[PDB]
Amino acid sequence: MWAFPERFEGRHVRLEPLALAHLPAFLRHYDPEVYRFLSRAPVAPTEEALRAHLEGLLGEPGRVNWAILFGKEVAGRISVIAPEPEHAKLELGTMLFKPFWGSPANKEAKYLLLRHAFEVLRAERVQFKVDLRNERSQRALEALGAVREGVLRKNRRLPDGAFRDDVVYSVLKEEWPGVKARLEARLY
Amino acid sequence: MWAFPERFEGRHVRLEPLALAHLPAFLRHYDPEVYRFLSRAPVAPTEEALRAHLEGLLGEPGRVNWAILFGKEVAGRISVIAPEPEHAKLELGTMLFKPFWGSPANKEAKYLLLRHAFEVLRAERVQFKVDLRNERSQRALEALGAVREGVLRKNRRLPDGAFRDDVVYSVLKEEWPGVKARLEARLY
Repeated sequence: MWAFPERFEGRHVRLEPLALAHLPAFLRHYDPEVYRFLSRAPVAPTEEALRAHLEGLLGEPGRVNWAILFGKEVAGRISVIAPEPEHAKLELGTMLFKPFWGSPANKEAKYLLLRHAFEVLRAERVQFKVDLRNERSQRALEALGAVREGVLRKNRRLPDGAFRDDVVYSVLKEEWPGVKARLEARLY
Repeated sequence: MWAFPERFEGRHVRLEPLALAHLPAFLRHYDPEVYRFLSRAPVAPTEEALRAHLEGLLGEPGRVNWAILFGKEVAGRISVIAPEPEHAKLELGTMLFKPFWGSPANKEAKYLLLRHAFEVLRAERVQFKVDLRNERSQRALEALGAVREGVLRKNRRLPDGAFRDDVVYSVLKEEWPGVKARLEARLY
């Protein structure tokens, strides 16, 4: 099993261990539109539900959550999914509030981990899964350098009961020099 | 709940719990061209290597194996991988000895589990992961009814360090009626 840093630093945002202390943020920054294109959505528009949300995220083995901090506020959060050492691969899922879409808070969130994955963890693959209904993340990831392999029809189930069409993305190791390159010039 | 019978009677082949006693068959038709583009492949043409191979299949987390009996003799084997009743989906891995390629055995072998999944298990998804290099199996799933969703670049690492490009195929619950008619045609 690999080791993931607790806190990160950049020029726009800084990551840190996602704890229940950031609960108040998710409370005020609540919107049924932000939690409708994710594999895991809250139970109800209440503190009790949102509280159990973070508890579950920090519950599933292998996943390490982080709180995206765009300065003094909380843009959102990001974590790693299905960390597979033997296969030298992993997954990354970003989630930023509506009032934070378009800001580099999402660009660095990935950049920070992508750098720790390939350069440090010596990863060979980093896939991303976004709902086919959410063109937002799609436009972003595709404008990030990731390759849109395809879409897994009804790959997973939605918190509401329906089925989700996960669009699989990915960034090979030899593709890092490019992605990182464009980002350093896209952010810095 | 989800369950997999031990017997599957067919007009061509019959499936049964893949036991270790079915070893004399694999060692009888061991061909490098078979276990070439497969995640599961012995280390050498010996009864000792195959022994650690069979046990590996029957000892995989929630994986059921079956022996494709074609004409009072083993023609190959089929199994269900990643049985995830949660999202109502599952994978199907198949393989047959070279001296058997061209027989309805392979087609019917899947047909039995395909219907038992959609009709019985009321499944919603059934994906098939084949090697990008293994073009033979690819064209085989084309006539079956599987849809080409995409190819996972270096999804998994082979026991030799070589990365494999697993191609993703699948059949929706609404596509069964069509696929079933595609099999019963050549099979019957």
